Amino acid sequence: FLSLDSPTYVLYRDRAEWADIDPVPQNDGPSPVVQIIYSEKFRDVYDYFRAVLQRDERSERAFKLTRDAIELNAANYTVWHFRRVLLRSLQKDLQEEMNYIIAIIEEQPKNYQVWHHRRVLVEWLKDPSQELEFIADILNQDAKNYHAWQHRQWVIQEFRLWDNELQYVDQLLKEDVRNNSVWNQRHFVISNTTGYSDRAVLEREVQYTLEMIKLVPHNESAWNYLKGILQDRGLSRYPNLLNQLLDLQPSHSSPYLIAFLVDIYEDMLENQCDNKEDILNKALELCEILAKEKDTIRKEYWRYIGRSLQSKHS
Amino acid sequence: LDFLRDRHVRFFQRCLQVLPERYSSLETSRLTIAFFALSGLDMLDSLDVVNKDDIIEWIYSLQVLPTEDRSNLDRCGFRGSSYLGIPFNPSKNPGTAHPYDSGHIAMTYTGLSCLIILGDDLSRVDKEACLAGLRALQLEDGSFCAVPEGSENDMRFVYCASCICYMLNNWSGMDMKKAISYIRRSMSYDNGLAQGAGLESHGGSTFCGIASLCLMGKLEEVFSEKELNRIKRWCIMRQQNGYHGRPNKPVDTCYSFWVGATLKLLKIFQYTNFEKNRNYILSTQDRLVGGFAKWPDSHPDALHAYFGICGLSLMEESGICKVHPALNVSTRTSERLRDLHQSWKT
Amino acid sequence: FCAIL
Ligand SMILES: CC(C)=CCC/C(C)=C/CC/C(C)=C/CCN(C)CCOP(=O)(O)OP(=O)(O)O
Ligand SMILES: [Cl-]
Ligand SMILES: [Zn+2]
Repeated sequence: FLSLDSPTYVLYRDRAEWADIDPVPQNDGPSPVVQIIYSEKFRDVYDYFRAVLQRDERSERAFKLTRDAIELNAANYTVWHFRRVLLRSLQKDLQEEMNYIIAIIEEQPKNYQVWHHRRVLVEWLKDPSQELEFIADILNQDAKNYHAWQHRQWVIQEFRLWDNELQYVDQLLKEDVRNNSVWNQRHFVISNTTGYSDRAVLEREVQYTLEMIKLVPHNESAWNYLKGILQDRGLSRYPNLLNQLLDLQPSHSSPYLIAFLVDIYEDMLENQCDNKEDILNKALELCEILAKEKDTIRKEYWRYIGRSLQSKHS
Repeated sequence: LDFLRDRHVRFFQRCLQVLPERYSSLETSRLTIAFFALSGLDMLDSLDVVNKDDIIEWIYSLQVLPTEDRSNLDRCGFRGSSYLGIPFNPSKNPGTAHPYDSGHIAMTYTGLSCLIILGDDLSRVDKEACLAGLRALQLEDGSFCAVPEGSENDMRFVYCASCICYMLNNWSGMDMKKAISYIRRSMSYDNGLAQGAGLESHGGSTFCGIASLCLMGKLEEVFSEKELNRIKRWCIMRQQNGYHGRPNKPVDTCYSFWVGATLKLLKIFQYTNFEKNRNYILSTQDRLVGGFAKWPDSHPDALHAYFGICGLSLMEESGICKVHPALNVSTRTSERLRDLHQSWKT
Repeated sequence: FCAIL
């Protein structure tokens, strides 16, 4: 109702409807530590919030008071909890609350409490119909918002809404193939639907990734996905991969590719391959290429990796 | 350039004093701000510039003690501040019942942590109540919530639980088997650790996971050598100059600690490039007001000031104590804690 | 900024 910035705003201490309540002040003792200075308005709203909260008053005026407390500080988790208690006690229209939280989150998309509140509401309503679109909008202001992706995965999992996610992923990867969050989402969808054990799918994915890599060779995300879906099956178990990569090295080279190769060679050594002593040298040669010129910043790391391969296969 | 140590000491001093109304959103997390400042001063060996006794009383006034009837055990621990309006009581009298007064796992963590840093012996801490409250926060999947009334759950709180159990030197506060399960399940296909299963691996959650395991002394037992190598790879790939929290994301000073500390726990931080990291951290140093920011030419805050310093500490910056990479306190304080635990065992 | 809570 009465907005905090309205010319006709009135402190709660001056409101008739609140005459019967004694505001409860906050006290940090004799020597306050990390004390935050509050304006007259701010302290006023919260002094009354403490009062209402302290008496567990499930009133309509308390409900309206939380709106103000939240406008002053949406990070106050207690305020949100109490507001939820009230939503139930007063049997408020949850569809209305959805509009409220939708607006709040847009203004504060990195607040933990607001995302938690929305998730509770969606659980209550058992209605995920608005979620995917809402999240897509938030993801438009920040395609990597961890809260947004976390909420999106919860919704999809909880209400089994997998049908269109892989397509959504394909779209976002086109918008920015470097978005690590989207690559994670892709693995999320696939591993929760078809899985990767279906050789048809694995091939489709490995092929898809190589395509993205060819478009932007220097992208850790793409390389991590590629290695991710194959590392457990055994990188050395894919002879054509090793060669297809060696063929890229000329043009589409990057430290990610070299590292992949090193990892392939290491898998081979791990599986008593043919030419143990020769392979190990192919690896070491690359480790040094990484250290000396490809990924210099990790020079010591790569040398350390090399020395590890040395003392492990000789 | 160079490390303006004295400037940073004044910065933390100011934080312990007063904060601008623009920090109102940290009201319920004031205890963690106190931690950043106190542990920060500790790291700069300047705790002398504060009155340890006053602050210790303030901290104890934040402990949610069990009531006469002990019917609120599941809600004990520490509050982030006095925002509920409960009358100042430095853990002297028993608990005064209140419908919504409960502890917050991150506050119980930073609270105990602060007490130790200030030299207190935790005698006024109702260890059993805190542990009871902790247990109540754990979920079926092994992760934790921050408060008994309910909240989101993820790796952040698993780390808090671990730190609490470690400091109280009693792991009855959690079902370690389930927690470890949660930590394992959070490992991504790219080998980093995410906030939870299926989520994008992240430097913050990777630290929380690895540090938690180290605190339980089960790193080696939970992850195979092959697994640890993959995790190490993921972590060390985070260095661009400074460190970022996720692949293809811009570097942020605080990650010099989150990721750097993980690398230290994995014993390979030594293989990172110190100069570029140090240079980046310093580039975010506010030479005027002190402290550090997440990015250069950005405003500083307690969190980045503290983590930037701990980041520098990881590389043994001249003038900065060695930080315990898993407990997030100075080694000096971690040592004092070892003594405390020994003294109890008598 | 970084809200970690
Ligand atoms: C007080 C204290 C020392 C607590 C330790 C336990 C916790 C809460 C650790 C949190 C670690 C952490 C850095 C989590 C990530 C926080 N975010 C900023 C999440 C989502 O927002 P984004 O802006 O997408 O984050 P970013 O891009 O920085 O990864
Ligand atoms: Cl190291
Ligand atoms: Zn940061």
